[PDB]
Formats: sequence, structure tokens, C-alpha cells
Amino acid sequence: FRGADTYSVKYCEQGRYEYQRYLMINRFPSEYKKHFLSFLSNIRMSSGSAT
Amino acid sequence: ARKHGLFYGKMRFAEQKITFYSDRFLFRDLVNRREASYANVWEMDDPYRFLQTEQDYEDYWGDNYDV
Amino acid sequence: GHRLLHGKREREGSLFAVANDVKRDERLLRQQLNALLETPLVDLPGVERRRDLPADPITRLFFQHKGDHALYYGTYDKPLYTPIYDFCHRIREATEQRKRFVVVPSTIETRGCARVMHDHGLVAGFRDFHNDRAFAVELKYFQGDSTINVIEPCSYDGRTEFEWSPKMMRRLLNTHGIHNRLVVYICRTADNRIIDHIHAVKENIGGRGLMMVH
Amino acid sequence: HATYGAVPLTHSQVTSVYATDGGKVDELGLLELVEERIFSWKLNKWEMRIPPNLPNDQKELIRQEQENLKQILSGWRKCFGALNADILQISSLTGVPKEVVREKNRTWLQEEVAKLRWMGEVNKAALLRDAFMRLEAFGSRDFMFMERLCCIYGLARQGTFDEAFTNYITEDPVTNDIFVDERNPFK
Amino acid sequence: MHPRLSGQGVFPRYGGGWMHQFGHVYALQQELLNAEANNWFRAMELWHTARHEGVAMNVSHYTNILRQCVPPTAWEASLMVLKQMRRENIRPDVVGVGCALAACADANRSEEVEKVFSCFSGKLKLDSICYLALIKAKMSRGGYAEALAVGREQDADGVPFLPHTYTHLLEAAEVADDGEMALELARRMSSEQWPVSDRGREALKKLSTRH
Amino acid sequence: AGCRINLKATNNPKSPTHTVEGVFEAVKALRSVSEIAASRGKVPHSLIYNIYPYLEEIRRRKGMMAMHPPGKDGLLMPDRVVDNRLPDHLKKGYYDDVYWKDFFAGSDEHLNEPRMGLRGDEMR
Amino acid sequence: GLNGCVETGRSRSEVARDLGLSYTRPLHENEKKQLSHQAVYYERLAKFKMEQPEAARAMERERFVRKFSGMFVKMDIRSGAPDFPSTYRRLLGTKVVRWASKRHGPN
Amino acid sequence: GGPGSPVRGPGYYAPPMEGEHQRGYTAEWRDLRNPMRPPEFPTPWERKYRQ
RNA sequence: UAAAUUAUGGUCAAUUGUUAGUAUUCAUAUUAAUUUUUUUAAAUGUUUUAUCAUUUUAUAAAGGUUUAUUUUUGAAAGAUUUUUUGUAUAAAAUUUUAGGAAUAGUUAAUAAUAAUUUAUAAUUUUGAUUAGAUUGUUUUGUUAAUGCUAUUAGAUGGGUGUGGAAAAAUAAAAAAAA
Repeated sequence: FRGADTYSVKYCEQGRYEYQRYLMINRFPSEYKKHFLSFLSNIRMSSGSAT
Repeated sequence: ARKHGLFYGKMRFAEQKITFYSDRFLFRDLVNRREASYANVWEMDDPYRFLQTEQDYEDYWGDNYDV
Repeated sequence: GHRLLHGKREREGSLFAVANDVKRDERLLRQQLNALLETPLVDLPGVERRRDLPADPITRLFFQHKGDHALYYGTYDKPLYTPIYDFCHRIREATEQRKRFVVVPSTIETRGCARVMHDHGLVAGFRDFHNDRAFAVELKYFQGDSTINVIEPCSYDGRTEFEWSPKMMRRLLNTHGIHNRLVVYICRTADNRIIDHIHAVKENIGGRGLMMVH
Repeated sequence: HATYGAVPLTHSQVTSVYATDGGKVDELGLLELVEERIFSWKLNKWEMRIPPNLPNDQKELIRQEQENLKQILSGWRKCFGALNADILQISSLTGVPKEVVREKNRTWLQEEVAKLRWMGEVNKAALLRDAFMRLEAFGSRDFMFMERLCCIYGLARQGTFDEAFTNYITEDPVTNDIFVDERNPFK
Repeated sequence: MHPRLSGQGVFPRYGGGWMHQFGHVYALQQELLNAEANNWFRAMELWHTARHEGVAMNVSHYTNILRQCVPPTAWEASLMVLKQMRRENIRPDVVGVGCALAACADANRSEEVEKVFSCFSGKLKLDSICYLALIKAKMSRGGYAEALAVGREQDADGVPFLPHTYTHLLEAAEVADDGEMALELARRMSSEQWPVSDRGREALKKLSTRH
Repeated sequence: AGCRINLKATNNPKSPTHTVEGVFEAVKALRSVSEIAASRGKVPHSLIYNIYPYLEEIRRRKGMMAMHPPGKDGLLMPDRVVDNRLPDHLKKGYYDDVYWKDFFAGSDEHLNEPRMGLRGDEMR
Repeated sequence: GLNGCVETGRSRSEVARDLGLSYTRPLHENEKKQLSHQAVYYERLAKFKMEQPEAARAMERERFVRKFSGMFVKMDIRSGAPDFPSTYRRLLGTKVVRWASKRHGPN
Repeated sequence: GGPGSPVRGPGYYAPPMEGEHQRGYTAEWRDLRNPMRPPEFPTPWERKYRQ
């Protein structure tokens, strides 16, 4: 069953992250606020203890 | 190798792929590959120059040649 | 103040000379009014503006530029059952009757599909092809028999429409395990240009199915 | 950049604002300086140039005008870059100083191409010939002079570009002294 | 100090794209066909390396090798290249033969230029520089009459005259006083609107004293 | 080939002549590729085989000068252009001799006048 | 005041409120009554509580006891579900007989 | 296909589709069984893998 | 009504087995069978602790009927700390019945936790409610087939209000603080 089967050379000669297509993800403004605040808190987490 | 009562067949193409007559660029790629290709390659040609030792020659060509 | 135009008739502009019938034809009346409204114009097909002229020089040679006399061109009229269905039915009936010319409605899809039939060699030619209501198809026969054997719409009933994918186009090209340039399937692409399955498969696209013919 | 009270300027107002007296200055040299200043920008520098608190119709019209200006400047940037690339190519292939390359002629081109082809470099001779033929049409030190000057005048009319040509930290090329250059070549 | 380019997306499909078992082959081929290379010793050594490594070489490799030998005039290396091409039945190009002729002519090996412009003389459609090489080689030994003869040979062969050929042929006709031949050359030059070089201008001035 | 017969729409589906009659009727109605190609006006293999130059045969006939881009005088055949006509590995030795006059021949003002100079000095 | 704010998520109504406009349909008598008798009942209840506190205390004690000593006071997920009769259908009929139907709205 | 499935339309034919949906189903959606070309990359890196 | 323009000055074809894929047998397959085997008899030891106690140990079955859900931060993971602050509760959408009709601890508003209030409220012929059947379930089977057909992941308002969370009367074992 398909013992000898090959694929294009584009697959093996593509660069990294060439295939990613630009799609605009949409989310609610409440989601925007929630995620922005969460990311800001995570950035501001103080180092030393476990970070 | 074969077993009893199984009537094995023959596979004509290695894989299912588009023929090279269907495009000008596939045709050119096949023509270039054929010109870069041998027609009958023997134990003396370049691809076997890595069998530099008689023991390498014998072990490659005697058994496990399928491998 | 400003009043908006609702229907295609109002948008395209229509005198509505007749008393109350809103759907009256008006094509002829407008044609002769425009004609007497003029003789530097020839009876070759007209185009409303220059940049609309064909790209091919020989076709540009047949086409002429006329300001507003490029409209209402045509001699024949339009003779449920969507235009492709009716086109297939009329051509089949005329071919079985062994006629020469078949007057068939001229829409974007019908006209492109007739052009594709001409390209593949199933119709000898056309008459009044630049008409936007109906055009005549000059059918071709060879030794008493008709070139077209069967012609049928994709929507075998008049209702249900389909959307062919590129996999469908390749399916058609390799139908029944053969390479199939014999029977021609026509599809209208997302660019409103009508192609056969050979070109659709070559271009890796599909479209809305129109009909099959051979 | 954009300011709460910035506004577009007409011709009389531009002349009144830039009303200065001068007797001698090389238009070509100053234009080259201003164009190098423009070319040494990021696309961001064109961003906040529409004065706010301005009606939406005039705002959109100013947007078209400024986008046209930016596109013309970018086209001239590409043309100038290609012209300089061809200048370097000719100078490298022939060996002549790149300064005197701009005053050569077809006889000199013929002789140099003949020398290259004699030395066995047909592709290199073709490169030299193509570069010279392509450059005799685009190499005039003032090639699109009127277009360039009208573009600069349009920048002046916009009224939001007066401050983008100064206040740059430069270094003295010879003494290597870092300072702030306040001269305004655009002015 | 690295392969000029080596990786995905730089090599022809029909070879299988980039096979990492032949990176040395690809680098060697790029160095062989390096157009900016100007070291003829490097060219000979690279040809020997390719010979050992068994990479097929076309006429363009030999053309680059010969092109690298003209500025220093390693005419002997150029003749050895031609001998190897004769041995392997690899037909040289017009430009490669012209490079060999240029090396020999600038080296003053008029005998070798004469010999080379006899193996490819009738078969290959030689060109203006190939004929200029014979002109220069003959004028080197002082065969100005034979330089005029090779000028007529070029005329018969049909490859047109170029300003360098005009200058050299005019010099030959100036030293060996051929008023009619120089009249022919001047009329042809005026017809073809060539830029007259300083050497040709001096030859025509010297001849105008006679005629 | 493959054949399938439905007889459930007949009065007597058990009759013996029905299958043979149907097969022979279908074979009568079947047309050959040679006949189809002759009737359409084209070769038979172009309707069966996947060779890439067959794409040209499904399009209609168009003038060569109309398809290929025009020249300086207007429509010209693509075969009258030397570059179109000649392989690329031949235009380095003798092509250069031929076209030297094309690039490096002209009047004295054409050959000695530098065009690479200021063109607004007088108005400035 | 007819378009909400795409970035802030504000509705048509909030956009109009922030602009200081008023897009309100002419109300009928019953609608105006709905919007008017909100204050009268509040004032009546507050006055009752201020005027006679013995009865108010009695009623408040009744409410508080009826709630505190009541089943399903956990505020768990089952109690927090908005539409109990439809979210929990298998309970109705054979386990719970409070609701004789499983549908009371558009859902 | 629903929640987890990447399939976006039926394999061969579907009901009529409009606008971007028709454009995608006809041309732009991933067709992974294609034997001539693999799915197509974004604009700046399709050109350099065309061959 | 365009009227048959004389370069016929270039003929010498096709085939070399190289592939852009649902393919159709009304009787072969497909099931209970011609080939169906193999075992299975309950009565039961989780653990550590300061000891008549306290700490750790949250989805067994049958029945009843099943919306289409769930990140208790709250316990643990877990650390230079500290909260039972580390946003878990929401929505969209897809069901069946040969004899087809009414449904309701009811809809929205609310200064109303815990509604003495206000309204021309809400569900339904675009098929509701009840009753009957009834876990869902592109996984099964079959076919040339967008057809037909088949199914066991779960869940669980009165048994302690304990617990971070009821999932708590049974545990092929996921090793449970040396």
C-alpha cells in the first residue's frame, strides 16, 4: 500500500515559517482587555523566587 | 520470494504521480535528469568508487546487497 | 431632493413609453430612437468606450467605437428553466431536427459556454454573437450526422445548482479511469470567466458547473 | 509631526513663512542634501503629518496629496539608487574614477567595451554596455529636476514637514566630534 | 571561507533540489564557474580537482579557464587547455578560442596563433577578435602584407569590420604603402560611421602625405 | 469495457432477448474516437492522451502576429525577430560583430556628444 | 447614535448616551406607566417600613427564615444555572414536579 | 466537519456559495491531494518556490 | 450582388507504451449457521497518625432519564515569601413518532440580596407542552456512491453542609507523605 510514494521538493526546500498565512483573529473588546491585563501582569511578575 | 498458492502480480510504476508529458517544465526536468543520468551503471562506474577496498566490494556485492 | 432608482430597469434608464406595463421590452424602440438620433458608423459591432475594445488586433479591427450607439445592438430577440438549461434543451432539439441555426439566449454563462463549444469544435460558428439578448449558433454536421451527440446541463432539474471543486475538475478530467478530453465539462469560475475542465485542472481551480457536451 | 494647530499652507503663506533673502546657493546641491535626508527615513516618518481638528473632507484630500508625494519620492529614491549602482558598476568595470564617469561619451564606451571583449569577458562587456546605455538616459545630475523641486514645494505646502530636517545628532567626519546639527537645508 | 551559496532553494529541481551528499559537488561547480575568478593557477588547479572528483564539465568551464589566462598571457596554459579539449572531444566556443588567440597574440607567439587559426579556421564561425588576433600576430613578425591578406580573408568570410580591426589594418597598410587598400578601408569606414581611433587617424594622416 | 442492464422497467424482465438486444443497441449507439475527432475536425489522439502541446489544439485559431507582441512597425511575425529566432548560446561571437554598428555607430555628434550632463543649467 | 462602537464594544445606546442624544420612541400609556410606577412602590414600601415597624420586622423575619432554612441554598452550579427546567430536563416529571413544562422562552 | 475537523467543504460538489466562500472553495482552500502543485504559500515566498 | 488573385518555393504523417482518478456483474458479497470456542461460584487487609479521637485517600453497578458545556483561585502542583485577590459558572448549532394541539410555580422591567410592584408578557402549526421511543456518538458494516446502516465517553437537586470541589457504601491496583 503506497510503499513507494514521494512528495514535491517544495516540501523539503521551503524555508522556516514561509507557510504561515496572515489571518486576522477577531475577539471581543472584553477579551482584549482581559488578555492585555494578564500579559502586563505576567511581564511585571517579579523575578528571583520562581521567575 | 514467494509462497504457495498466491499468484503474485507485477507493479509497473513505483508510485502514482502525474506524467511528465503534461507540462513543459516537467518535460525539461526529466530531459535534464536523463542527461545527468547513466543508461547502464556497472560495478566500475563513479557511484561505486566508495568501494575502495576489496572487502568493501565483496561485502557490498555478496550478501545484504538488497539491504 | 433626490429619488433613488430601485429596479434594474430604472437604474439602466427606461422611458416606459407604454402606459402601465413596467416589463415591456423597449429594446427596439430605444434602438430606433437612438438610430434616428444621429453617418460615420458602420454596421459592425459597437463598443461604448475605447478602453473596452478587444486586445486582439484582428478583433479590434471588427469592433468600432460608438458613444451611445453601442447600446441596443442586435437583431434577434430572447426566445423557470434557467438559461443554461434552456440553451441545452434548444440546442439538443435543433440538433435532433438537423437544423442549421439555433437562436438561443445570450447571458454571460450561455455565451461563454457557446464560445467554449466553438473552441472545442462542436459548433461551426455563431451569428449575431455580440447581441446581449440572443445569439444564433451555427451547428456543424459531418456526413449527415451531427457533431454534438449529447448536451445536458449540470442542473438536470431546473432548480438545483452545484459548486465544483478542483478535485471535481480533476475527477472530470480523469473520468472513468481514462484521460478525458473527449467530453467537455464547462465551469464558470470565481472570476466570472467560463472555462472547460482541461483549463480548470491546468489552473488548479473549479467553479460553478454549467453543463457537459460531446 | 501633526500638531493640534497645524494647518496646510497656500502659496502666498508659504512665501511669507519662508521669506528669506539669498544671493548664491547651489540648487542642485541643496536638493541633493534634502533628498538624502528624505531617503534616510523610515516609513514611520510619514505617519503623523495630517493636522488634526480638520474637517474629514480636507483631511482625506490631504491624505491623497501626501501619499502621492511619498510615492513620487520613493520612485525617485529607487531611480537614484539604480543610477548610483550603474555608476559603481561602470567605474569598477572600466577602472576610471567614478567622478569622471558622468562626462564620458559613446566613443569612450565603444573603446572600453572593445577592450573588455578582447580580454575575453563578453558578459562583462555586455554589462558595461547595458549600464552605460541605461545610464545615459537617467544620469543627468538634474534629471527630474522640476518634479523633485515641485515635490519639495509640496512638502513645504503641507506645513507639517518644517521640523523633520533638523535636530539631528551628527558626528564631524574629520574631527569625530559628536554634535547636534541645527542647520535647516529644507528651509 | 565558505561555499558561496549552499542550502535549500538554490539548486535546480530535476537534481532533487539540495542533496547534502553533494554539497562538495555544488561548491566545486560554483567555484569552477566563478565569473569573478581571475587566478589562472587557481583555474588549472580547480580543473584538476574537478577531474579527480568526477564532476562533468561543459564547454563553459574551459571557457572560464581560458578567460582567466588572457591578462597574464599564459598562452602555454591556454594551448594545454585546447589540447585537453581536443583529447576529450569537447568543442570550444568562439569566445574560448578567441581568448586563446588573444593570450598567444599578446605573448607574441605568432606561430601558435597561426596554428590555432587553422584547426578552427574553416569549421567554427570565427569572429572579429579571432581575426584581429591573426592580424596582430602577423604584424608582430612584420608580415604586413599577410595582415592585409587576412583582412581580405575576413572580408570574404563575411564577418564585418570593427574599429580595432580598422586601426590595425590601417597601420599595416600605412607601414606597407597600399594606397588603394587604405582608400578601400577609409571609404568603408566613412560608410559605416565608425569612431576613428587615434591610431587610425595617424595612419590616415601619414598616408594623406602620399596620396 | 463495462456494461450494466436494468430490465425492471420492462413488461417481462425475464425474457431472453432483452439483454442481447440492449447490448447490441448500446454498441450501435457507441461512437469511436476516430469518428468523433473527424466530425469535430481534429486528430484522435488529442482527445485521449495527455501531452502538453495539445492545449493549443482546444483553443481556436488566432493570427501569429496577433498572438505575439508587435514590433516597431506594428504587427510582425515572431519568426522575423532575430532574438526570437536564434538560440541564446549562439549570440555572443558573431551576433556581437553584427550589432556593433547597432550600438557603436553613428554621426560625429552622436558618438562624441555626452548626453550625461546638466539639462537645466541655462534656465537656472 | 445609531451605530455602536466597534473598538470599545459600546452599544448604540451607550454611544448615544455619551454623545448626549436621545433616540427614544414615543411611548404608550402603559409603557409610561411602567416607567413611572417604579418610584411609587419604592416610596410605599419605605414608608411602610418607617411607619409600622412591628409588621415590617415580622415580614422581614419571615423572608429571612424562609430563605436561610431553605433547600438549594448552596449557590452551586445546579442552583446557578439560569434556566433550571430546560438545563435539567430529566429531573422534571419523575423527580421534580415544580415545573410542569421544560420550555418557557425562545431557547 | 464541525469543531475539530479542518475540512471546510464537501469533497467534490456543494451548494452554491457566494463571495469569499465561493472564491475559497473554488480556488484558495487547501487541496492536499493535488498531484501537480502542493498547497500554495503566501505571496512573497510563492514566487521563489514556483519552480 | 465583388466576381475564385496562380509561385504548388517545400512535402517527407502517426506510433517508443511514462500514471492530474468514485466506477457500476440483481448476484457475488453480507448476517444467525455449513467452521462458533473459551473460561467464570460470592462471603473481601488501603494507609499514617498525637489514641475510645484527629490528618491523607472525590464518579462501582442495576433502576429512574439524559441540554449540546464547565479552568471552586481556594486542596495539591508550589519554589525568597504572600491570596482561601492566582477572570472555573457563560453563549451559537445540529433529534425521532401513519392517524399533529394547545402549553405555564409562567416573559420582561425593578431603589426589589429575600420582587406585597409595573406591562398590550412568554412557548407553539417555521410543529410547542405532555405522552411514546430515547446517553450522546464523520469511529460499525456495506456500496461505483455526500446513500443505507450500527455503536457503552459520560452525566445523576433530600445519606453526613463536611470539603478547594459531592463525584461518597464500591474498589485489574493511578503506589498513596523513610
